[PDB]
Amino acid sequence: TPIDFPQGFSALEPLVDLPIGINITRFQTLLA
Amino acid sequence: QSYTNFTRGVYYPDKVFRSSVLHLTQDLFLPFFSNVTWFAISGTNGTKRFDNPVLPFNDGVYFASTEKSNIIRGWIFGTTLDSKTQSLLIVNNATNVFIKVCEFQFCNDPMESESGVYSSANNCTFEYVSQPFLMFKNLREFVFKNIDGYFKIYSKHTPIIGRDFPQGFSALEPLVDLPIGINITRFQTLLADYYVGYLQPRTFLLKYNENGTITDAVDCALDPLSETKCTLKSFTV
Amino acid sequence: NTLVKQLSSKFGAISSVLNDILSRLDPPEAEVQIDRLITGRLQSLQTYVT
Amino acid sequence: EKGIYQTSNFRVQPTESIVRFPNVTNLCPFHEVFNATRFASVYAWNRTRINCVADYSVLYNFAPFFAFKCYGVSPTKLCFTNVYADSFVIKGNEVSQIAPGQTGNIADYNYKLPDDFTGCVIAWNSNKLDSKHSGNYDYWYRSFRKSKLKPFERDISTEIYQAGNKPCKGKGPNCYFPLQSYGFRPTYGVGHQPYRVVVLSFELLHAPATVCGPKKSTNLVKNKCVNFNFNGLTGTGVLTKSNKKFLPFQQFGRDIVDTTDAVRDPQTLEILDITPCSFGGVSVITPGTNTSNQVA
Amino acid sequence: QIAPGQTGNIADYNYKLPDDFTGCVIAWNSNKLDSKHSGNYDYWYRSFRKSKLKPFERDISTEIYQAGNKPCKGKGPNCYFPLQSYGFRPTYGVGHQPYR
Ligand SMILES: *[C@@H]1O[C@H](CO)[C@@H](O[C@@H]2O[C@H](CO)[C@@H](O)[C@H](O)[C@H]2NC(C)=O)[C@H](O)[C@H]1NC(C)=O
Ligand SMILES: *[C@@H]1O[C@H](CO)[C@@H](O[C@@H]2O[C@H](CO)[C@@H](O)[C@H](O)[C@H]2NC(C)=O)[C@H](O)[C@H]1NC(C)=O
Ligand SMILES: *[C@@H]1O[C@H](CO)[C@@H](O)[C@H](O)[C@H]1NC(C)=O
Repeated sequence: TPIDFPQGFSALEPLVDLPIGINITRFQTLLA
Repeated sequence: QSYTNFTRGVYYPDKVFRSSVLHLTQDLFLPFFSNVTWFAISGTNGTKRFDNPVLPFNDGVYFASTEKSNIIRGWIFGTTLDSKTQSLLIVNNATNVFIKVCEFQFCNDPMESESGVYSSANNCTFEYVSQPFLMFKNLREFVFKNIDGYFKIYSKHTPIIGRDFPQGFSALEPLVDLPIGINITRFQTLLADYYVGYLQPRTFLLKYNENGTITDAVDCALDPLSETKCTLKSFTV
Repeated sequence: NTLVKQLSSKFGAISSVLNDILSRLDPPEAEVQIDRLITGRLQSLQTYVT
Repeated sequence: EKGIYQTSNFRVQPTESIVRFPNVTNLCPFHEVFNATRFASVYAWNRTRINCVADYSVLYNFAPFFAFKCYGVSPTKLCFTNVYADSFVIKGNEVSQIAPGQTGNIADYNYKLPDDFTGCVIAWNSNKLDSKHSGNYDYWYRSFRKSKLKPFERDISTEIYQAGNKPCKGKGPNCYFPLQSYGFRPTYGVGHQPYRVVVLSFELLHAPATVCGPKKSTNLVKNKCVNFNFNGLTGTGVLTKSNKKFLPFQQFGRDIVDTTDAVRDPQTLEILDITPCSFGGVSVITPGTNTSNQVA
Repeated sequence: QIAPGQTGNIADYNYKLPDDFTGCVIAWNSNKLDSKHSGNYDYWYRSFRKSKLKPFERDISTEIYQAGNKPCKGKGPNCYFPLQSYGFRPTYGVGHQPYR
C-alpha cells in the first residue's frame, strides 16, 4: 500500500502456495 | 395340556427407568390367552427313569413353576445336545446358581435319592456363577430369550396363597444377560408341575408407575379394544 | 412432542445417536449415516413448520 | 433498520469432561504367564477369556521387553472377543523368525504364524531363569519336525524329526530330538541365549465381542455444565442429585419424549438427574444504524 | 489404507489423505524390483508416534519414542526406535510383497 495508519480499508491478494507439509508451530522474524 | 386363560409373562424390555408413562413397544412376549402346554406327562414320576421330552425353543420361551420341593433343577439349551455342538447348561443349587456353556454328551438324569453327579464335559469355554445367590409357597416365573448372540434370562419369584396362579399383574425383572454366542433351537427340563409357553413378536402397551415398576400391560392385538388403547396410548378410551 | 420423538427415529440409519455413528464408523460411513439423519430431521422440521 | 432482530442462539458450554465406568474387576491372567516360576511350553498354551478386563501396561512395566513388535497399534489397548495367548522360550537368533511369512528352520517346524493376524510378538532375556547351562525342562518348543506345519498347527501334538538314512519313527539314529539342550543352554549369554517369547494372536472376532482394554474413569463432577460418558451413554448436561427411585437393574431414565434425563453412577449407584445446559434465542434491539449504533 | 477415511500404521503415522480428498491412488506390484533375496531393508515404516498424522504432513523424525513411565537415551526396554524396516523377499505372499 503506497497510498502512521490512515485506517483506510484494503485487502490482500493470494501470492504463493508452498507444499512444505510441516507443523510450523513457532516462528521468528529475520532482521539484517 | 393345552392350558389357556394365561395373561402373564410381561417383562421389562430394557433397563430404562420411566415414571408415570405408558410405553408402547414391539418385542417378543408371551401373548395373552395363548396356548400354554401344562406338563401330567412329566409330573411326579411321569416318564422319569424312562424318557424325558425335548421341547423346541422358538425365539424364546416362558417357564413357570409352583413346586416348593425344588424338584426342578435346571435347563439345557442347544441343538444336537450330544457333544457334537456347544450347549448351555444352567443348574440351580441351595446357594450356588451355576451356568456353564460347552460341549456335553449328556447330563445326570435320563427315588430322588441322589443327584449332582453329572457325567462328563470337555473343551469348556464359558462359566458364570451366582447372579441372584439363591436362584412358604412361591411361584417362580422365568423367561429365556436368545437374541444377537446374547442369552437373556428374566425371572420373578412371588408368594402364593396355595392357589394355582394367583391373579394380579407382576412383570418379570431381568436377572442375567450373558454374551454366549450359540445357536439355541431346543431345550430340556431337568428334574432331580411346570408350565411352558412360547414368545412371539407382539406390540404391548406397558403402564409404568411413579417408582418405575410396571403395573399393567395391554396385548395390542388381543381384541379391538386393546388395539384402540394402543392407537390412543391410553388405558382409558 | 412429536418433533422431539423424531430425534429417536433412525430413518434407516444404524443408530439415532450422532456420537455413536462417529465413534463406531470411519468418517466416510459416518458421513453417509449422518447425512441420512440430517435429511430425516430436516423432513421432520419441514413437516412441523408446515 | 429500527427494530428487534433474531440472531444466532446461545449455549452455555461445558468446562470439563467426565468419563464414568464401573469398578474395574480382576485382570486377565497375563501376570501368571509372564511372572511365572517356570515358563510354559508351546503345548502348554493358555486361552485368556471373558473378568479378563485386559490391561497391557502391566507388561510394559513388569519386564524389559527388547523385541516387542505389534502388527496392530502396539500402544492401543482398544474388542477382540477372544485372546489366544501362546508362549515359548527360543534362541535369540530365531526370535526375528517368529513372524508371518518367515521361514528358516523354526516356524516351518514349530509355530507357523498366518498372514493377517495381530501378531503382537513379545520377547525378553531369559538368562536369569536358565542361568545353569545344563538345560531346562519348563519351556521346550519343537526345534525340528518331519514336515512343514500349517498356520496354527497343533502344538499339543509333539514329535521328533524323522531324519535318517532309513524311516524314523521319532527317536532313532540321525533323528533330531527337540529336547537337546539347544537354546536353553545360554553359553555366551548374548546372541543365542534363550529368550522368553510370548505371542498373543488377538485375531478372533466373533459374535460375543467380550474381552477388551480397561476403561478409565474420571472423578464425578456435579452442579456444573459438563460433557459425560456413562457406560457408553454420552451427552452434555448438568448433573444433580436425584429423588428418583430406580429399580436395581435400571441404568438410566427417559422422559415422555424418549430423551435421556437420568443416569446411574457406575461406581456409587447414586441416581443423577440431567438438566440441559441453558440455551435460548438471542434478540438484538437496535434504533437502526441511521440513528445510533447503540444496541441491547 | 491409502484412501480417504482409512486407518492403520501408514494412514495414521506415515501418509494420510484428507477426508475431503480429490485425486487418484495408483498401486502396482513391484516385488520383482524391490524385494531382495536376502531382504531389502532400505524401506522404513513408522509404527511408534506420540500423535496421529495430519493430512499431507511429512514427519521424518527418528527420535526415540518411549512407551514406558521413565524416558531413557539410546535404545531401552520401553525406548524404541520409531522406524521399523521391512525386509521384502521374493518368497513372501501377495499380502506381504512390496507395492509401489
Ligand atoms: C467400588 O465400589 C464401591 C461401592 O460399591 C466403592 O466403595 C465406596 O467408596 C467410597 C469412597 O470412594 C466410600 O465412601 C464408600 O463407603 C465405599 N462403599 C463401599 C460399600 O465400600 C469403592 O471405592 C469402589 N472401588 C473399588 C476399587 O472398590
Ligand atoms: C506440532 O508441535 C506441537 C508442539 O510440539 C505438538 O504438540 C505436542 O504434542 C504432544 C503429543 O503427545 C504433547 O505431548 C505435547 O505436550 C504437545 N506440545 C505442547 C502442548 O506444547 C503437536 O503434536 C505437533 N503436531 C503433530 C501433528 O505432531
Ligand atoms: C415409592 O416409594 C416411596 C418410598 O417412600 C413410597 O412412599 C411411595 O408410596 C412409592 N410409590 C409407589 C407408587 O409405590
